[PDB]
Amino acid sequence: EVKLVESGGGLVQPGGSLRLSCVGSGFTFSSYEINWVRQAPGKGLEWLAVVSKIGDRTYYADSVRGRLTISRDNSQNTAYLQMNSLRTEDTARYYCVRAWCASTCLPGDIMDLWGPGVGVVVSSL
Amino acid sequence: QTVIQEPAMSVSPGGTVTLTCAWSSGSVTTSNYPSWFQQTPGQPPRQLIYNTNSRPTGVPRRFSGKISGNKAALTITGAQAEDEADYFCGLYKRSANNIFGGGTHLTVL
Amino acid sequence: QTVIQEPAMSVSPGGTVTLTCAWSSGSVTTSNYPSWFQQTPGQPPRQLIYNTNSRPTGVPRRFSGKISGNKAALTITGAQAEDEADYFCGLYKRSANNIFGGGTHLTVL
Amino acid sequence: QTVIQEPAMSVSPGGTVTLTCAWSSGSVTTSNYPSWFQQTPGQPPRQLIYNTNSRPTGVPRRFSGKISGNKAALTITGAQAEDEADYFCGLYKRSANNIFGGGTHLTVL
Amino acid sequence: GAVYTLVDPFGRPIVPGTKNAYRNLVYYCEYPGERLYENVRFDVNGNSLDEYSSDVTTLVRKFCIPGDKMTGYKHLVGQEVSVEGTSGPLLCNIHDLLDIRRNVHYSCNGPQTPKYYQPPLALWIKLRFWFNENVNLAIPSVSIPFGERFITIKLASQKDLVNEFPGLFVRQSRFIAGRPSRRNIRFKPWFIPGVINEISLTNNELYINNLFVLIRVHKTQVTHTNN
Amino acid sequence: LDIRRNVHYSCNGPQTPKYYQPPLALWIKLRFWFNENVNLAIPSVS
Amino acid sequence: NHHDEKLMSALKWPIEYMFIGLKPTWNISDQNPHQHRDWHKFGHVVNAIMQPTHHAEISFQDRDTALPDACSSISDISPVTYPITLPIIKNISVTAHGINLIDKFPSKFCSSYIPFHYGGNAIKTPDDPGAMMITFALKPREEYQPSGH
Amino acid sequence: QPTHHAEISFQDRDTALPDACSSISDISPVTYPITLPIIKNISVTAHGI
Amino acid sequence: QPTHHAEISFQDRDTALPDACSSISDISPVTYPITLPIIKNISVTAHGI
Repeated sequence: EVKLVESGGGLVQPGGSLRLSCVGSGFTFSSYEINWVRQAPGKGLEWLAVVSKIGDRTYYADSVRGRLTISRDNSQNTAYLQMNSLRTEDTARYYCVRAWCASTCLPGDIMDLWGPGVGVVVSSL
Repeated sequence: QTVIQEPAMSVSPGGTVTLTCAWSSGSVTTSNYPSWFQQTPGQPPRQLIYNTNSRPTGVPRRFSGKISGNKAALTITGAQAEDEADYFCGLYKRSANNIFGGGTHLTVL
Repeated sequence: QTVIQEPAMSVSPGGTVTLTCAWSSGSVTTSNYPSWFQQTPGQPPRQLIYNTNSRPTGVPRRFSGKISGNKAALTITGAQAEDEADYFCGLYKRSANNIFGGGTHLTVL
Repeated sequence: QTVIQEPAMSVSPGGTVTLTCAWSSGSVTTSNYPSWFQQTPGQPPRQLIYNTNSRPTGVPRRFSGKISGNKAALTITGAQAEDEADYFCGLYKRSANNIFGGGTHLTVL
Repeated sequence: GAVYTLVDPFGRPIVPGTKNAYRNLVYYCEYPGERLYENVRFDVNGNSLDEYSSDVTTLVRKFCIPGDKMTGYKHLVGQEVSVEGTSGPLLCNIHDLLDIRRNVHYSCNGPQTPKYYQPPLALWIKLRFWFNENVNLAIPSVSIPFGERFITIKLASQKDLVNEFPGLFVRQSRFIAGRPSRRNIRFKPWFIPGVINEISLTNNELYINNLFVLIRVHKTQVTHTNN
Repeated sequence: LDIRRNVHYSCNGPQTPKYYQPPLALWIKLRFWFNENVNLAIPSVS
Repeated sequence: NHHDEKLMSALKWPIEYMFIGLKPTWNISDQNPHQHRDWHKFGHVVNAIMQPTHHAEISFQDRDTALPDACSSISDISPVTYPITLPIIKNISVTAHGINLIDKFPSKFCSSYIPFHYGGNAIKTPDDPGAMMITFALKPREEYQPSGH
Repeated sequence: QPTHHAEISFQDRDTALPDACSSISDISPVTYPITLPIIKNISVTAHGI
Repeated sequence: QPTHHAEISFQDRDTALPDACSSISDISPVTYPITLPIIKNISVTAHGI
């Protein structure tokens, strides 16, 4: 029943911008935090970004600080990720994950339900 | 600073396997909060263990977490054929938050 | 982020008027500390109310403050001819400190 | 902001001398933690007094520390011929940590 | 925000999962000397003349035993007594329409205090009969033979005398985020019953005042009611 | 060293300030000159 | 040590109920810091100390929030001292001229039970277990008549 | 359940509502045993009276 | 007026004088009522003695 399906990703040239939109259904999206996590095809997971419950208090990762800007709209139950600049390293499957507080509160400790994943394939060709 | 996992082990069905993850430098304190994730290919990763010994609802009882020596260990007792997946360890460093491992592909023979 | 007032209100002498100030986005929590100031033209602004319900010495009893719904309200009961001035509301946002409104020119007919 | 010392004093053997160090602006509070150091020429500096009145092991009993007025004072009672050295005062400012003085060349006649 | 740790009742950590670290603290029941003699009867070739229980003993404790001898009875039957201590000088105030004053506290170290290792305890239970009140009404030892006089007591069970205290507490820190950011830390006991070691009754004696040279028999009964 | 319990005292009675004081049973003794000795109790027929 | 037989010759008159107390010499000694507090105590005095701290745990980060970022252990200036009078005698004994009389009675017997049963309302039980009594009459204060000596 | 409440402020600017609090309870709560009455109206009736 | 004193330091560098304190008092202060003596020298004089 509960889902975090997302879309808005595709093949883009390097040094470009992308708009990833993640929608949620049937789990009161305004009350739970949502994070964005990167998984490289062979280099394991990597946590990218956090937006809090209200929409403010955004804290990113060290490797993508400033490069990625996250946003949240609780009216239509959406979380947006802006990839303002993209190198060739950023080709990966991006997941929007629901994560509430167990020990570490705002970065999230229990990533309960993961989105199906959207594949960003940056390429100069 | 990064977390390292070994590339792979193989386990017989019904056997016990112990995956290990560790910091590149230093010890894995319980304040680093290891979290183990399972990703079946073609499926999103699932939360297996958070805070080194606790399991969210829906996780089978066979998964256990511990910290042994200076590393974190995921022990599967009586592993089934559904455990053939990619297993990731993530440690919470104070500045860099969650740092995830390369991934250990558990092979169920 | 800014605070908005309605730009003009009219009150009869001896009448009650309720000026409102509100955040552009979000609620006006009592921890945002509304402060209402009166500026007679040709005169510096004077502090009427601080901390939503308190009055410094010299302020007349008729000025009352409250927080109604999701906004802050200045109620003048029995307004005299000396209240025809500009009225500014200021909210203490956590990072930007005091942010003041555009100003409402209260007209005493 | 810096700490200032007088450049030199002279003391007779067996006599009492009072060396002063002071902030350029403001007072020398006990929370600024004066620390007095002795450096014989050809030798590294040695910790005489830390936290305005305390002496590490090996320091002779004759070196006493105090705070007088708005400055810190090192009192040497019955100074010997081994005290002819450079004496440095260091104050712990909150942001700049330890700030050391120019240096007093105490002359034992 | 809730994070759980295992702590000893004195605040010492337990490192959960470690075998042979949690040991339960043990009580004694309040007034062990009363509960030990659960049923006392006196027989002269059968035909029990006097028979009472622990409830008669606690009734005559509540009514007949004076307050001056209350500490004596509490020491005899093994009840903890309140030791009074003092804290020290304090600021205080004097409001009349300033002075130095000491604070007095009470604490207990006796049997009913939950302890890891309860010391061996001395029970001196008085036996109450009709002839134990007046020396003039004391029955002779020569009127009837001494062989036929017998005393039968039903001692209580070990589970009826010794209880256990939870020797492990789940300590819950909880960070309630916001302004203010509260940190409520509570403790919930972890009570799993263990096996108390068997109590060995040592130096079981009866002290009889055999001095050298109408009656008031107390009739007791016990009834159970559910109306 | 030794494990020791701490003893406190508390009051729940009438003098405790309460939002709602329960109904209370006063049994006030009456003291006179003839209430002490049963031999000095005055007759009801004299 | 372990056997302390003391004989007296001053007692010649018949003896009724007798209070005896074995006070440690350290109780009234000058070297005792608690000499003034523990002088009137016929048992071995020790001190159980409350050191009641004011523990408070504060977190700063609003992100890690599992182990607190700082704590506090403010103790009171004057710790609370309870004086405990542990018993000083294990087996008391009073032997007469020809008969055994009192032989190896425990101190709890002579300190608690004998004040509890013998004496009536006029004799109370002392709180200190070191103080005890040896009885010689059935009616110590119940009547003004010698009932045994 | 006697807690150890302590309120700490961090900013030195806002300083009206505290920036953090604490509610450290004791491990063993204080238990007073109250003996509420069990009988409302006792009665002992004789053979004839 | 039993306060709950707690001293907290933030910096992890200065750490000698605390960076914050707290003095949370209880709501109801504890009031011991003391009966100081009312009479210095009482006297009852008879008719003749």
